[PDB]
Amino acid sequence: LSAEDKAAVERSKMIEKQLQKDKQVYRRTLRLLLLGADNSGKSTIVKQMRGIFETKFQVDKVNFHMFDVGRRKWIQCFNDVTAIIFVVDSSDYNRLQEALNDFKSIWNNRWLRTISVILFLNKQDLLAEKVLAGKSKIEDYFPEFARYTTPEDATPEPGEDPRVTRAKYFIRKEFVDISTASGDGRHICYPHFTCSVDTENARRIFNDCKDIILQMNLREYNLV
Amino acid sequence: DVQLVESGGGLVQPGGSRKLSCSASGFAFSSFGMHWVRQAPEKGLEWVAYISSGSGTIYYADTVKGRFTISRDDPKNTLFLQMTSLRSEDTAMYYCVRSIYYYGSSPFDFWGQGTTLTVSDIVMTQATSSVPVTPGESVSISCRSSKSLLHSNGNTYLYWFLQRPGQSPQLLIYRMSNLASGVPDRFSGSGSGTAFTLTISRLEAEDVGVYYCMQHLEYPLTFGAGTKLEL
Amino acid sequence: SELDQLRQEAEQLKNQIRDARKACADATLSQITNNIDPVGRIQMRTRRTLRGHLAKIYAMHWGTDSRLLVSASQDGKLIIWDSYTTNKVHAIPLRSSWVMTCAYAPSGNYVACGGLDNICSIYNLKTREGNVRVSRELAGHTGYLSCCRFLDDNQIVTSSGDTTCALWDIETGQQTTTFTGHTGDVMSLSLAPDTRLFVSGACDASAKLWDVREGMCRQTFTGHESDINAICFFPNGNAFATGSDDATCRLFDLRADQELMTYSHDNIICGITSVSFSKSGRLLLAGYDDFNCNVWDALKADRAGVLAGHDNRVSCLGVTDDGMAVATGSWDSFLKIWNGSS
Amino acid sequence: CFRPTNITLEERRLIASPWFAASFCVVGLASNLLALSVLAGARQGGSHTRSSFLTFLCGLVLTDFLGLLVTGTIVVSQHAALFEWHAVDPGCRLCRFMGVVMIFFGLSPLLLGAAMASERYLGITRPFSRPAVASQRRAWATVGLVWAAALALGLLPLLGVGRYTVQYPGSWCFLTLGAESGDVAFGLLFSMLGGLSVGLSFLLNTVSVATLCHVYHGQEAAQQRPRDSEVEMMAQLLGIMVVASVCWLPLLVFIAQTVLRNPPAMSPAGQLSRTTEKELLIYLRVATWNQILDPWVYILFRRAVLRRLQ
Amino acid sequence: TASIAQARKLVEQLKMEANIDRIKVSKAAADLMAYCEAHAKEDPLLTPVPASENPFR
Ligand SMILES: O=C(O)CCC/C=C\C[C@@H]1[C@@H](/C=C/[C@@H](O)COc2cccc(Cl)c2)[C@H](O)C[C@@H]1O
Repeated sequence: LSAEDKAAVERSKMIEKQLQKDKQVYRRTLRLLLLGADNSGKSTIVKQMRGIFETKFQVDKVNFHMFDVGRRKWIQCFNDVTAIIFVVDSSDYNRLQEALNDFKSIWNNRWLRTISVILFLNKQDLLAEKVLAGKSKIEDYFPEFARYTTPEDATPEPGEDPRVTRAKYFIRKEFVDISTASGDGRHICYPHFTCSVDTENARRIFNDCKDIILQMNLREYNLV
Repeated sequence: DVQLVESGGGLVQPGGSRKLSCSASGFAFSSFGMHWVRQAPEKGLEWVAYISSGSGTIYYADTVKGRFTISRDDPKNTLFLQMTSLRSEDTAMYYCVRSIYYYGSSPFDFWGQGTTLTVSDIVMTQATSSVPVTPGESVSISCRSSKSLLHSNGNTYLYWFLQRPGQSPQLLIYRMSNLASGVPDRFSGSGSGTAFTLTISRLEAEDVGVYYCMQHLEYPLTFGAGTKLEL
Repeated sequence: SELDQLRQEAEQLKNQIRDARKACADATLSQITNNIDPVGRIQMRTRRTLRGHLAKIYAMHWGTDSRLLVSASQDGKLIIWDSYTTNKVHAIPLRSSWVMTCAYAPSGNYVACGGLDNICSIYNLKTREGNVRVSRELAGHTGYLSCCRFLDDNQIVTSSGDTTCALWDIETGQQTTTFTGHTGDVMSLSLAPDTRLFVSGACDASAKLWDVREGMCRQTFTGHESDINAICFFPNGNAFATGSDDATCRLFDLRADQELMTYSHDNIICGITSVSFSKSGRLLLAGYDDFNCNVWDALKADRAGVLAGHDNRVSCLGVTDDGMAVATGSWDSFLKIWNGSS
Repeated sequence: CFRPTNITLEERRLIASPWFAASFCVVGLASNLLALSVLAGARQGGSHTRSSFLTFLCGLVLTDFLGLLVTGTIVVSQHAALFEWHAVDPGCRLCRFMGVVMIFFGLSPLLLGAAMASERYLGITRPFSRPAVASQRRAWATVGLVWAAALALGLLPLLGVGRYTVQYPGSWCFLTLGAESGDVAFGLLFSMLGGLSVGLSFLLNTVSVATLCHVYHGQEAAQQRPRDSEVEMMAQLLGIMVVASVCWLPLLVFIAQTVLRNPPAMSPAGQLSRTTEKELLIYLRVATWNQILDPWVYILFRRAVLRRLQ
Repeated sequence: TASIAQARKLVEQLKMEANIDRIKVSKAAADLMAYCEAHAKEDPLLTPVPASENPFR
C-alpha cells in the first residue's frame, strides 16, 4: 500500500464500525407487516398502540417496527418480517368473502411461506351488536353457518350472548380453515378478537411474536 | 463556506510552550484528516504533523517528533497543536490543512489562513528559484524527486501548490495530473517517474506567486524549495 | 356501437402487425448462428466479496470508470464500493429503507435511488463539505419506484409501479416527459448506448420501446407469459433481452420488431431477476430465484456456465463498461465480483 | 509410572475382556459417523443460521469421534500388539499422552453439554434475547475455551499436581487414586468440574422442560396450533437429563469417595485393592457410552433427522 | 365516456406501430452475429485476459 491507501483503508474501516452500530439496532428490532382493507380499521389499531407508513413502538424493552401499507411485486420486500398482522372487519358480512379471498392469497404467497400471520378480527363489539339486532343474517352470505354449532371447548367471555359466540367462532373458523389447508406447519395463524378501543392489542402481538420467535428456535434445535 | 481559522500564535520565549487551535466551519470536520504545515519567513513549506479522521493514525516530522502533540476535537470541530520546548527554529507561519482520503479524493484541497509564531526522506528539488514571466506567455515549472513517486498501483503521488503573495497556498494539481476543483483549465500537470513539469498556458496576473511541488508517496511529506514567478 | 366498432378495429390492427412480423420472419436466429462455434465452458471465480450490507441487496450499478460501484439494500444504506480494494468509499443513509433501485451517474458525481416511498432521491457525491447530501427529491409518481437511469448530470429516466415511466429534469425537479401505455407495473428499464431510446418491461408481459426526445412509444414487444422483471440493451443498441417469471429469456430485435431467440431450460422453473450482456454481447448473464446465475450464449441459446456463489436469491447483476468483471448482488446481503482466468 | 500389574487369567475374559473395549469403539465410531454425515447436510443446507447450536453440536461430534479414535486404537492395540507396557514403552511418554488425552476427550462433552444447555436455556426461556445472526465467530470461541479448559486440567499432573499411572488391567493410563496431597487435590477438582457441568446441564434442562410445560399447557396453544414441536423437544431435553446423569455421575461420585476413604484405598507401596480396580474399570465403561449416546440423543433421535435417512 | 376515449387512443397508437419499416430477421440476425464476432477479442469474460492484465487478481 501507499500512504493514501492506508488512509483510504482506515476510512473504509471507520465506515464498517459505523455499520456495526446500525447492525446491533437492526437485529434487535422485530419488523411486522400490517395488512388489511380500508374498512378493516387497521389505521386505528396502530394509532392506539402509538408510500409506506411506518410506526415504532416498544413493549417491555422489545422494539417493534410496524409497516402500514395502503401486489405480487412489492410484497417480496417484506420477506424477512417476523409476523404479518392481517386485519379484517367481522361486522361487514358482505365483504367477508373478499377478506377470505385476500387472506388466502397472502397465506399461499410464494414469498410468505415462512411468515406467520397474527390475524386480527377487528371490531368485535360491532359484530356483537349486529348479531344482537338480528336484522342481518350470516346464513344469507354463508349458508353453511346454519349447520354450525358452538364447540363445547369454546370459552366465551362472561356475560356474552351464546348467539354471538356461535357467530364469532364461525368467522374465526373460516380463516383458520384456510390456514390448515397448506403449509405443513412452517407458519402459524394466530386468530384474535380485538376492537378499535382495545388497550391490550399491543400485548397480543407481543405474546404471539414471542411464540413465533420461540418456534423459530425449536425448529433450529430439532434440526428441522 | 469552508473556513479554517487558526489562533494561539504569538511571541513566545525559547523553550516555552504554546497551544495552537484550528476551528473548522462549513464542512464535515470529522470526515477529514488534518495536517499542520509551517513556512519559515522567506523560506518554503515544511510539513509538521498529521492526524487522521477518527484519530487512529498520527504522524510527526522528525524535527518536531517528541516535542509537538497534535489532537482534534470532533464534536467542537477544533484542531489542536500542543507545542513544547519551542526553539528559534520553530518561528514560522503555521497552516491548518484539511485532507480526505478515498479513491479519487483531493487531499490538501483547502488551507487555513495561518497563525504566526515568533520565538525570541524523499528530497524534492526545484533548482530554478525564480522565473521572470510576462502575461499571456506559456510557462513551465520543473520538479525532481530523489525517489520514484510512481507506485505499483499506477498513481504518481505528486502535488502542486500555489502561494500568492499574502495568501495561503492553494492546490493546483493532485496526483501529478488531476486538476483541483476551482482551478482554471490553463494549469496542466505532466510528469513521469522522477521528473515532473507544470505547464501554465496564457499566464495571468493572478498566477503570479510561488509554486511548490509536494510528494505524498510516504511520510514524512516533503516540499520542494519553490519556484517564484515575477513580472 | 361506437365503442364496439373501435375495439374491433384494434383487433384488425393487431392481426396486421402480427402478419407484418411474420412476413419478415424469413429465418430464425438459431438457424443463422448454427454454423458458428460454441463459446465453450465459461468458468468464473469470485475475485471479491463485498460485505457490510445488513439486509437483502436489491440493486447495484457500476460507475463508468469500471472500478466504483453503488449498491442498495433494504437496511436503509446506500454503499459505494471500491471494487479493486473492497474499500467502502461512502455510506449513504437513506430516509426510506425500502429502496428498490440505484443508479450511478456516468459523470460519477451523482447517485440516485428510490423504492416504495415513490421518490427518486439524487445524491451529490462531490461536495466541498466532504459528505454525500441529497440534492433533489423527484416527486410525482403515484407508485413505487422500480428503476432509474441517468442520461447525464441533469436528466434521469425513472420507471414506476404506477404503469408509467418519466423523464426528469433534475435542476428544475419537474418531469419533462411522461411515458404512458403500460397496463401493468413497470419493473425495469434500460438505456440505449446513445441515450436516444430506452426499453421498459412491465408486468403485462410486454416490452415497449420509447423515444426519449419525442416522448411516445415506438414499438411494443410481446411473447412473455408473465411479468418481465429485467431488461438490458444489446451493446450496439439494435436489440435487447428480457427476463420474466416464466423462467425464460427472450432476445428481441428493434428493427425486426419481433422475438429472435428464447433462453430457457427444462430444469429452470424459477423466475428471473436480472439480465445483462458482456461487452461484446456474446454472453447473456441472468440471475435467478434458484440462488444461481446462468451465463447463456446469446447467439446459440446454450447455457455456457453457472455462477453459484450465493445462499439466497440473486436480485441483481451488472457488467462493467470495459467488460472486465461482473458483479452479482443477492438477498444474502453480499456482493461478489466475477471474471474468468486463462 | 509403570505401576505393578498382575492380570489373572480368570479375569482376562470376564471383566477384562479384550472385546469389551473393542465393541464400544465400533458402535461409537459408527454412531458418530452417522451423526456427522447427517450433520453435514444441515450445515451445507444453510437453513440453521439463527442459533449457535450447530457450532456447539459440530464440536461435540468431532470431539467424541476423535476421542473414540485416539484412545480407541491405543486400547485395542495393547490387547494385540505390544502387550507389555513397561517393556515396549519403558519411557513414561505414552502415559502422559494417554493420561492427558483421556481428560481432554472426557471433560469436553461435559463442558460442551453444559454449553448447549445454556444455549437452549436462553433460546427457550427468553426468546427475544437471542439475535437473528447468531455469529459463528463468537460461537467457535466458546467451543475453543471448552477445549482449552479441558486441556488445562489435563496438564496439571504433568506439572506436579497428580499423576498418570497404568490402571487395571494394564491397557490405559488415568489419574491415580492415591492419598498424596497432589492426588487428592487433582482428583476432587476433576470430580468438581465434571460434577458441576453435569449438575448445570441437569439444572438448566429442567427449567427448559418446565418452561415448555407452561407453554404446552396453554389453552390457546391447545387449539390455535398443534404443538407437536415442543413434544419433539421435551423428549430431547429429557434424554440429555438421563444419559448425562446416568453415565457420568457414578464415575464422578466414585472418585470423590475413593479419594477421601479412610483408610486410603491405595497401599503405601502403591497398590489398589482388586475390587476397587474392578469398580473403577466398570464405572469408566459406563461413562464411555455417554460419548456414544451423545450423537444419538442430540441428533439421531430426532424425527426430523430420521426422516432424511429413510 | 372514459372507455370510448381510451379506445380511440389505443387504436391511434397501433397505427403508428404498424407503419414502421421492418427488415428481415436474417438481416437482423447477421448484424447481431457480426457485432459479436468483431468485438470478440475485446471481451474479457468471453476470452479471459492474462493474470497480469486482470485488475481483480
Ligand atoms: O478393556 C480395556 O482394555 C480397558 C478399556 C477402558 C479404558 C478406557 C476406555 C476406552 C474408550 C474411551 C472413550 C473416550 O470417551 C475416553 O474419554 C473418557 C471416557 C470416560 C471417562 C473419562 Cl475421564 C474420559 C474407548 O471407547 C476405548 C476404551 O474402552
